[PDB]
Amino acid sequence: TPLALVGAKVSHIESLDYEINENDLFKHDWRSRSKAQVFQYIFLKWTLACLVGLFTGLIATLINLAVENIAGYKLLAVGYYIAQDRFWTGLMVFTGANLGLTLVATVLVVYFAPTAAGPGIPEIKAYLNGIDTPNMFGFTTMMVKIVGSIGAVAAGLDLGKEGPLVHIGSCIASLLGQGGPDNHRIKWRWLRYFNNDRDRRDLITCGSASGVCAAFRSPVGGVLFALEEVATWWRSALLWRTFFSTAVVVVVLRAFIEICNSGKCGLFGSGGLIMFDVSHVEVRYHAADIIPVTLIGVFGGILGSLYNHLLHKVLRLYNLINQKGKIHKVLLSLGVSLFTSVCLFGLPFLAECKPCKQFNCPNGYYNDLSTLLLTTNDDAVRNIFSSNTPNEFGMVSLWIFFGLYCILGLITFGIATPSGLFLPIILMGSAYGRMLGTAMGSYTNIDQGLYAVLGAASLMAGSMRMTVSLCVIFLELTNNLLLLPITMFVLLIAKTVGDSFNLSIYEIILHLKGLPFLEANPEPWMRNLTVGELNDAKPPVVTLNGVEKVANIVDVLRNTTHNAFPVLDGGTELHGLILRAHLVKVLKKRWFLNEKRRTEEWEVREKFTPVELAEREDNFDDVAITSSEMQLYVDLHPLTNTTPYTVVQSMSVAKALVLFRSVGLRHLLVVPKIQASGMSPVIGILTRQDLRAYNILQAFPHLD
Amino acid sequence: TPLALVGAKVSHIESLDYEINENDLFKHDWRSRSKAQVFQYIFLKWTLACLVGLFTGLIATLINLAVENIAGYKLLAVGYYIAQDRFWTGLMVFTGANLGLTLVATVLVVYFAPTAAGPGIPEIKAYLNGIDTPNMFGFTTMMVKIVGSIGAVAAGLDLGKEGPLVHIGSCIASLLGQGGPDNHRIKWRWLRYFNNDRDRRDLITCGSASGVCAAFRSPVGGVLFALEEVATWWRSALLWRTFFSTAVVVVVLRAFIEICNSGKCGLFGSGGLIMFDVSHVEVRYHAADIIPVTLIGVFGGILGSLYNHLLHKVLRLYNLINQKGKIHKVLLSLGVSLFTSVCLFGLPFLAECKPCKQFNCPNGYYNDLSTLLLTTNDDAVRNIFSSNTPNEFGMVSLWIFFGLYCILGLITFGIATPSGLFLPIILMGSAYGRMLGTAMGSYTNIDQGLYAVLGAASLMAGSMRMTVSLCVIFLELTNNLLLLPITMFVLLIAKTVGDSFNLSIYEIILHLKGLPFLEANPEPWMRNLTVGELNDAKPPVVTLNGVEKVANIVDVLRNTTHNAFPVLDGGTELHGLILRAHLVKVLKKRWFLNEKRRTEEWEVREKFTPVELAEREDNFDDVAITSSEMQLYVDLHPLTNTTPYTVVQSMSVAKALVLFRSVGLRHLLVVPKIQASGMSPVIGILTRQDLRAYNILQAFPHLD
Ligand SMILES: CCCCCCCC(=O)OC[C@H](COP(=O)(O)O[C@@H]1[C@H](O)[C@H](O)[C@@H](OP(=O)(O)O)[C@H](OP(=O)(O)O)[C@H]1O)OC(=O)CCCCCCC
Ligand SMILES: CCCCCCCC(=O)OC[C@H](COP(=O)(O)O[C@@H]1[C@H](O)[C@H](O)[C@@H](OP(=O)(O)O)[C@H](OP(=O)(O)O)[C@H]1O)OC(=O)CCCCCCC
Ligand SMILES: Nc1ncnc2c1ncn2[C@@H]1O[C@H](COP(=O)(O)OP(=O)(O)OP(=O)(O)O)[C@@H](O)[C@H]1O
Ligand SMILES: Nc1ncnc2c1ncn2[C@@H]1O[C@H](COP(=O)(O)OP(=O)(O)OP(=O)(O)O)[C@@H](O)[C@H]1O
Ligand SMILES: [Cl-]
Ligand SMILES: [Cl-]
Ligand SMILES: [Cl-]
Ligand SMILES: [Cl-]
Ligand SMILES: [Cl-]
Ligand SMILES: [Cl-]
Ligand SMILES: [Mg+2]
Ligand SMILES: [Mg+2]
Repeated sequence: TPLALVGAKVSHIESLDYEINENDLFKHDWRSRSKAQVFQYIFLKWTLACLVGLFTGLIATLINLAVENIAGYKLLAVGYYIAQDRFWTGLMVFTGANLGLTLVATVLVVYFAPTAAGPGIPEIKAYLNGIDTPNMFGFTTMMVKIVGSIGAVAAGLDLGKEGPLVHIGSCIASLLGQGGPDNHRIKWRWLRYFNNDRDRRDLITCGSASGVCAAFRSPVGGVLFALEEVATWWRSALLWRTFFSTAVVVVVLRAFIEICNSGKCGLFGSGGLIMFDVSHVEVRYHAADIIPVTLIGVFGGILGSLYNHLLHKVLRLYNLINQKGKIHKVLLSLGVSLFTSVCLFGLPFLAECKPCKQFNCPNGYYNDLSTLLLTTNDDAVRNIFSSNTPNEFGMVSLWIFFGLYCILGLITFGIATPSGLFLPIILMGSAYGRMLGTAMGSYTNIDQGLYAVLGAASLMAGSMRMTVSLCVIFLELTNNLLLLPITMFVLLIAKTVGDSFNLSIYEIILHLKGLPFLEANPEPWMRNLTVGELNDAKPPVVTLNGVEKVANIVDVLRNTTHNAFPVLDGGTELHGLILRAHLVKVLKKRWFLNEKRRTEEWEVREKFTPVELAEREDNFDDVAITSSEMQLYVDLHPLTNTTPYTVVQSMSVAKALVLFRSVGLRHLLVVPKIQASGMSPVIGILTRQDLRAYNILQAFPHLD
Repeated sequence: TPLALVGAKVSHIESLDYEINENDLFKHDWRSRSKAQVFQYIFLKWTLACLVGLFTGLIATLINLAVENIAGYKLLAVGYYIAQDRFWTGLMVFTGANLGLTLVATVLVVYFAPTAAGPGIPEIKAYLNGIDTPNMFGFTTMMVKIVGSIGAVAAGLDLGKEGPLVHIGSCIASLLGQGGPDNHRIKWRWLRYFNNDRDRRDLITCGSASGVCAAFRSPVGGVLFALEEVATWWRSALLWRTFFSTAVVVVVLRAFIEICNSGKCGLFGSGGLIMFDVSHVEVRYHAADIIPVTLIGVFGGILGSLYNHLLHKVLRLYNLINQKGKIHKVLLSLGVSLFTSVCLFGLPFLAECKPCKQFNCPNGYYNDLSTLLLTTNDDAVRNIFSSNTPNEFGMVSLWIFFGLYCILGLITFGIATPSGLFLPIILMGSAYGRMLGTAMGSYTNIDQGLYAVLGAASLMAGSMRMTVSLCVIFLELTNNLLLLPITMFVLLIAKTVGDSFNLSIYEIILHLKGLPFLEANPEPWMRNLTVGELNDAKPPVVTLNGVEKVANIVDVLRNTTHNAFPVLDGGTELHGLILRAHLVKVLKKRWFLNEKRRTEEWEVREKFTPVELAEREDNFDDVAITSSEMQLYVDLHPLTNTTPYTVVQSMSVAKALVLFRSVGLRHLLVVPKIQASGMSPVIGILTRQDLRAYNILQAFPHLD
């Protein structure tokens, strides 16, 4: 089924073309170019990687600067009325401003760019696997994701800018490889080297890693994020261009931190999670700390699996509300923001007052819950992470904080709004961490702010099951490399306890959206099934001849939806594989022949250049062919990929899947091993759909 | 040619078996085991990864503790005679002790374990590529590498323990997967899961990464070292076991630093390069520092390429001296240690005395050259790296230090001794760094110890061309994550200038040794040559039948050196591929048949278990078959790999090499695309030798 979910939009799903056509007409290998053209490609490779890091760091500062200025002046308006002891007018100002900011973010998503809803990371993970996710990296998708995240984080919703920044950096990288938006591209001739799926995969890998770095000021952990979780294929040359892009981001981030520390960015200059200045120094290896630190890792895998189980149920319910229309998506976002505003305002009435933010109880008494609930989310993280504050938060007020963001983490992820998953899990993980550090009390020497850092890392390993990128991200946030063995100890337990119950949250969202992700290892029942038994449960192969009539090319373009056709002669010779995108091009160019001649090498080079062969902005329904041209002939030999990858009929599905994913294929031919004369030289085409364990188990149900 | 160099030993070279036989008789997939046996394999996977990190960290402390105790008391004996103003007796004590320590290290190498010479990193890089390097991970190779490194670093030679520790950790991992030495293995039944080349590749990857971590106390940079440089194949599950092993190493290293800081390890307790306690704090971005920092990167690529050019010439000369016999290897090591001792002692006589180590000039005057030359190498690094010492070393004495270790770096690498390449390059790189920082003088605010750190990183990127692992190694040495953009700036220039002249030093050593390393990308002339043209320049394929006579099996075992044979019938059916190691097993078991029957499924399971099918300690010359058994029959069907990877005759050599390296193959069948009856179903076998650009360019010379 070529139908899946992209963002919040049901769409048509194809695959990407990573395979190289080795004909010199196409010029797919950059090593076959001139010596001057290689230096142009190398210089533009490293200029694009610098501009990706420069623009991701510049946009992340502007999102950081606008959110705390909108939410900073919004709390002054609510603070203006609570000083006059008017709590009922301060509630409506707080709820009304949060409803208007959520309305701006959610109307831009549903009515202008529905793929800008969510974090966008499970669709970049699908795109770098080879799945052509449409409307993902446009210019209007990026602008809605930027403005819809400023309106959502400043509205006090339980979400972060951490997730959307990974998609913004991937959108910047895709727009720089084309020369701008899709109908406003500059036609600079040097940009023709990047009009292929092999180079767009390299660009979006640097762009998604710059967004992880812009979210956490972590230039090493951003490269380890894309290497471990997001990207499928990797080499050491891509590893060094990616690491260059993330170091430009921390140059831009640290240069604008020095400016916004000198008070010239306003009175709300000093930003959020990247402005984290608490290093936990001289952690003391006391032997009685084995019991609480192991319980941090055990509770992170238990709560991380329970959060994955309940979010999988909430997102199934939200898919029913989303299919009721576009006005039902807007009411779901405003209903969450209404419930969030009355719970972030009404719940500090139930807290206790500790003796000397003053809220609802007179002077000499400050509210420990209004410190966390009535602030921004990135400032509430730094209060729980704070060191040398041994009993700043009571045990009762931390249970209310933990129980609220357990509820707000479930209902905010999935609304038609640019959402995130890092900051809801950090807020939920730091709450039970400092609860377990306060409950130990005097029987431990680990700081209670360090228990909150270890708790936020454990809930993220229990939910997302990434571990080596999470270690370096939490080491570059705290700026303490001596915290590695105690951080890696709780990521070990939380991933182990978490993997024993269910899958990661990114495998669940990829399964809910129906995106055909190809996993690295085959199932053990795939080794007992062969490729030739898989071709008997599917219709026969639609092939073309080497010199083909125009009416046969038009017939396979109207009556089928396949994108590759084997090229035969009709003993008979298998020439290779021609794509659908090249069959439309010869019908649009009208490179037609009178007789059944096979042309020469100079005939195709007058009609086609390597630039127009790489373009994909063609459509078959605009091509009008009369019956005078339906009897002519097209020579398909200069446009056929004459070296496709093949398997034999007795090859297993397990080893064909390993070949399909290691090389990065879209189509895999099946040739006969029977070796007889008068045989068809191709008996199957395998695609991504045929080699998925979800689809094989429905046409062969007796294998599980 | 199956002849190459392994360490300092000419040896026979085969490849490793990574491909899975999907017959259930072999049990190669661990997912097809019982649920109890999977938990035994998972527990023993993570126990072995903990024991690799525990034993690599324990051995690295003992090498650190023994070297500075031997060299510490040796300098007290030389210091005893220079206080009596007897410099001629202090010279003979210094030269005599250094000659005796070099003699112990070099006799153990030439006469007991000749593969323990050098760093061992270019042979682990070859082993993880699929090349079966013999005598590399034995128990007596590890013990010679441990003792031969204590005797060599304490003898004042220009080499480090950094390189040999990568080979020691790989030897620990290989011995733990077998249960001890090769003739002293414990027969614990749970260790049968690790008797394959897929699991030895995972073990040695963690062991080589623990050795990089034990050398630099860098648990992140050790994982990035194996990922970028050493290992060929990588997945995210191996990435998390490797990162667990390196964090056990820094637990053991930091626990024995706290003990050897309290004076209980002796008066020479505080060790070397892992005892580096100079963080360079508040680096100030002054705009006049663009000119000296760019010159640090430009000189690192120029001197790094010139060092690669001259070491390639010195190692060619040393191969002529090594082939003159075993006593010529011992004299080359003693001649280098004689030249090193008289230059580390005689050269501080030429230096100037700066006013108040006192050497050769009276009180009120200390020698700035005796501080660097007459100490250990790891203590001379910390003096140049030292901060807030603005003019401790004169310009004249630093030219003598730089010019000496340019000479000593060339002649010490290659002697029959466990050598290294990190510490000669760090000493050479920190010398010109502090020369360029002293020459700027007052016109810069970057510390001159930070110029030495940036110079040592630039010469290592100009020579070894690794960049992302070198960044994190130098960030975890200095313990300063804010030094990333200025460190990555000079690694960018030095790798760029270095790559414009020649190759890295590990590609040169791999080429000098003749090891058949398979590179990731094919050459552009490989796309114009097909696989079927490659099979016409080689002898025809030696095949066997499915039920084969014993005399035919003995004939291909005596008259050929091939390790796989296609299994046919003789229209005719291609069954698959049988290995040479399984043909020796049925001749040793004498599973012989009277008639030409094909056996059943229960007949082979009485003769062979999955444990004895995985063992490789068999030899054909001990197998004695009389002429009464030469007319019998062997059923080769239950031992044949029935799903091998195949290509067609019209596939190019470029795309066959990509399939060969992505999957990890040893043999690749070539099937006909001609599709005729009465044809042989196999027309070629491709191996690692056939797909090498060095070998294709000699049988097809008109392609370059
Ligand atoms: C301060 C800014 C510093 C940035 C500049 C830093 C530029 C820099 O660091 O790269 C150096 C450049 C290599 O560029 P780059 O690493 O991107 O190119 C890779 C390199 O060519 C590998 O050798 C290839 O692998 P292989 O051999 O086929 O196996 C790999 O092919 P593939 O794996 O992708 O298929 C290539 O991608 O080499 C030069 O000397 C060009 C001098 C012109 C440089 C002009 C740069 C403007
Ligand atoms: C403090 C010490 C902490 C160390 C313990 C930390 C142990 C730990 O962290 O791993 C958890 C373990 C996974 O073990 P591990 O990651 O090594 O195994 C990989 C995992 O199974 C992947 O799912 C596989 O990929 P895929 O699915 O096929 O695609 C991969 O196969 P392959 O790619 O290799 O072919 C496997 O290698 O999962 C459990 O719940 C077992 C509970 C028993 C654990 C008992 C451990 C003693
Ligand atoms: N040329 C062809 N002739 C016959 N069947 C085909 C052909 N190409 C693909 N198929 C089969 O049709 C089914 C649907 O595939 P689809 O038409 O989506 O191919 P595709 O669009 O080329 O593949 P993808 O969607 O991965 O790009 C698949 O199971 C595939 O095996
Ligand atoms: N069964 C076979 N029949 C004929 N030729 C073969 C066979 N196997 C390998 N060859 C060819 O013989 C040449 C030498 O190969 P060699 O005998 O070293 O194979 P091998 O030992 O199996 O391979 P490797 O050394 O990579 O393990 C190679 O070019 C290869 O293509
Ligand atoms: Cl998403
Ligand atoms: Cl987020
Ligand atoms: Cl996410
Ligand atoms: Cl070596
Ligand atoms: Cl070394
Ligand atoms: Cl080395
Ligand atoms: Mg399709
Ligand atoms: Mg061989």
